[PDB]
Amino acid sequence: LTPEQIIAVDGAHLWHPYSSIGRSPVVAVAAHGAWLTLIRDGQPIEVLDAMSSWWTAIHGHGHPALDQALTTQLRVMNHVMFGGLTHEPAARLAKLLVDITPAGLDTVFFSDSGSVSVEVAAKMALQYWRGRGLPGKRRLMTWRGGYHGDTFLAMSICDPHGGMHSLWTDVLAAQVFAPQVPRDYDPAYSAAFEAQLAQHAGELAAVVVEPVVQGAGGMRFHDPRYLHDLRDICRRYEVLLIFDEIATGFGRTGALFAADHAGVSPDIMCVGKALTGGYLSLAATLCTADVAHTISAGAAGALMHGPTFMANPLACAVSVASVELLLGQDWRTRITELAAGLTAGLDTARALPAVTDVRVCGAIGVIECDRPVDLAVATPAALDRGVWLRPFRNLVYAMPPYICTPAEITQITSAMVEVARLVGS
Amino acid sequence: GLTPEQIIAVDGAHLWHPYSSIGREAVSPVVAVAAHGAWLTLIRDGQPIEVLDAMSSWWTAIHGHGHPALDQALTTQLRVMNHVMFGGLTHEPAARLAKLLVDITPAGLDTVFFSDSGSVSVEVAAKMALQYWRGRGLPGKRRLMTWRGGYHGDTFLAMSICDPHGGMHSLWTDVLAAQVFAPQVPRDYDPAYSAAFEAQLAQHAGELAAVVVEPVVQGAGGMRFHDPRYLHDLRDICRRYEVLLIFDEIATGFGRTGALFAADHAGVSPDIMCVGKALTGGYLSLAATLCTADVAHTISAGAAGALMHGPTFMANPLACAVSVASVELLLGQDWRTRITELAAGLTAGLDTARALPAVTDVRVCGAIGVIECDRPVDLAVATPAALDRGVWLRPFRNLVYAMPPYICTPAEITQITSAMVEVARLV
Ligand SMILES: *Cc1c(COP(=O)(O)O)cnc(C)c1O
Ligand SMILES: *Cc1c(COP(=O)(O)O)cnc(C)c1O
Ligand SMILES: NCc1nc2ccccc2s1
Repeated sequence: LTPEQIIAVDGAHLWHPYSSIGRSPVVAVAAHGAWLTLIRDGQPIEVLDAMSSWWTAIHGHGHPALDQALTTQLRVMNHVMFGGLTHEPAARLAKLLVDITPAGLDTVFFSDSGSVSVEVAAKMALQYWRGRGLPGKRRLMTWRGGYHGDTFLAMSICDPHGGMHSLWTDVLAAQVFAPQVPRDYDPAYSAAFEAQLAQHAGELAAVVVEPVVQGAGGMRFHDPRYLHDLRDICRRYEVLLIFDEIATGFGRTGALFAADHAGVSPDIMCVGKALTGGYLSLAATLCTADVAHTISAGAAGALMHGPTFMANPLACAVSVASVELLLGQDWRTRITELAAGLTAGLDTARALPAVTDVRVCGAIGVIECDRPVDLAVATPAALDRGVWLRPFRNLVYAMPPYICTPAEITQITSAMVEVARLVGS
Repeated sequence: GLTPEQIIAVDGAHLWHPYSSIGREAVSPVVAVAAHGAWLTLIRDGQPIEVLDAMSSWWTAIHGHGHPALDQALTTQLRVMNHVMFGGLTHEPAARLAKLLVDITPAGLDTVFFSDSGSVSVEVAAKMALQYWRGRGLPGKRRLMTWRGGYHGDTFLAMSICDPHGGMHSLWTDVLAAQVFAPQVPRDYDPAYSAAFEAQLAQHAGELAAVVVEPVVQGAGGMRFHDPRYLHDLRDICRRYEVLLIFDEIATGFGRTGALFAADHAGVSPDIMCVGKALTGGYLSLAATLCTADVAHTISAGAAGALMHGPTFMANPLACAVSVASVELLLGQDWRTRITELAAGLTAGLDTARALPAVTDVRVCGAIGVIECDRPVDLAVATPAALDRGVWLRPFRNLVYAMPPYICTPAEITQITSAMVEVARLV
């Protein structure tokens, strides 16, 4: 198919994310390193993938180590059913994940998507308390501003009013919501969180939050000390603590996992997105040995979940390579350099008339605007400057590949600033 | 690098397996070290042995493992574009696959929403159904109806329409959505069943967004078959009472039942359809939800607006590329004759099990063969028996069954069925 034919087929037959049908996408034809080749007005152009393809492509596209890991595994074994069989890619990846995640997370359940890994975490929490003979502990608690995926359970802990799933609240499980967690640390907030949790403790299976950075809900940051408070509160009231690190994992916030900013270990943890270096869909839910054993010794005797492509050897093999590539370099210095480049590059946006905030956390850079960003203006403005940016809500933001040179980061931040300037034009 | 012993050690300490425990699995998993064609290489007592993948790795591996055409499609795409976000961008693999799927699926399904697994595609189908009726100003139409014996995945909405026994709905009391269940659809066609289904649906019609069923073959819920004519009845009932019809063809798709899609046995088109498992030829996780023009434009014209779903790895170029190759490989051969031959081989091979003491039924539909026994099948006994005969079988409950790769030779089908018959004999 030509780009023209792709556009025609796409218009007729393809549903895009968070969209309606019939009420235009840009053709992508190649991706290498930090760069995409897109078709604009019939001609190929090279643009920086400032979004890392929705936060996945941390080593960029077509990395030789990841490519070879995939082709090596493809030669041996593409996939076998994980029911009754095991294999080396799953074992290598599970061993890696247990060793690099917060202390105490000793078991690994692979699934094929982030939303599913969140449902698995919830199922773990619910089955845990059923195993303890306390089936009334079945509700979830979170704070506002959150996002945890698009399946119906995950939707139930999305922000009820400003969240993308707000229109569904009347058919979702009704969960417990604390107010928006502030950026700066305020002990009054933690005290109020505890007071609210206290009156629901007997019906709460778990607290579920995104640690440090809330992503799709508004790119909001909060002080890591809140996580210390959450761990304490959950410990004292016997509520499981679940961290959704599907966006924050694998170095993105400047720590390997955002939980590490607070030295906190949850009872259950979800990871995904950057897990495979953006090659293939894979996610994982980890839990402590205590949780696993309590589920396993329960009247159920088994965690009742088992995706068809569970622990897919191809996805596991590229994930192993991606994690090893990350760990085998000085990733912390790399991220610190990125963060410094984002900070320096976005500083001039603070003075722009339409800009209300500029904030950076590791390899996350955000310009918050005073109005929703119009993609019809933003997209060509960024493409004109050789950068693929995808704003949402009132945010112009970047989550660049870790392989971006300082010059490339400067190019990215320059485009972001010019998009923000156009917002107030 | 890891030896098989080190793999077992890591696995026992750190890996969850499907529907299992940590620490008290009666049987340790077996180490798989290679797969090629219809054959797996497994480690038995330290020795690598080649055994037939009689299960097609849970319905997925219809062209066998490491098929050259599929390997090639994957590596070709890998060299140009591994993955880009589907938010704001599109690409040739997505377009090629979408075009293929709309052309070969039942008439009227012309829009495709890609996702990353079967369970998610079922959730997307339910969301479509619910949002559809919201778009018609009937938000009370929010429940689902199905018949017993079904399986539709493991996420919480998918669980709510799984058979209340199979999905152990006593453990999840009040947790799951309360859906409407009709009785187990029988194997043989009985118009009384359909009339009863209709009467039950009628009393719930103002509450119901959709009927969701597996057409012709109910897989994980019990490998049960039913007459295609029931689907004709469902289509009619749904039309007259204004309830959408959703077919979950995640297990039945791409030729498995002897038709390209099981719906084709009845010549009916659902409003929404889910596909998966064999979509990628068993290389990578991919699924899709298709709907009619009416469904898509009613959702899109609703005040609610956009369908708020968007998997991060939606329409992944690698998975789409291999799927295109898998579908073209299927369509480029006389697949109908291939399946008919497989069915003949299964029927011939399983015939002798019918007289076995423990066996209550033997049934075959396309490339699916089932021996139903009168008691649960012991894995600790059945697995070495099968392996001794060069076959990887995975019984569940009282069922010894197989869904072999379409590339299996007559000799391989003879080997598989003989292994099944022997497992039944040992029961
Ligand atoms: C296997 C299956 C599913 C779920 O697919 P996963 O990829 O395991 O989530 C759903 N419906 C049917 C009919 C299936 O056979
Ligand atoms: C991306 C993401 C998920 C899962 O989304 P998918 O669309 O299923 O990949 C869940 N939680 C958070 C915090 C995420 O960023
Ligand atoms: N479901 C995966 C994602 N969903 C979103 C939503 C808004 C911004 C980024 C993302 S990534």
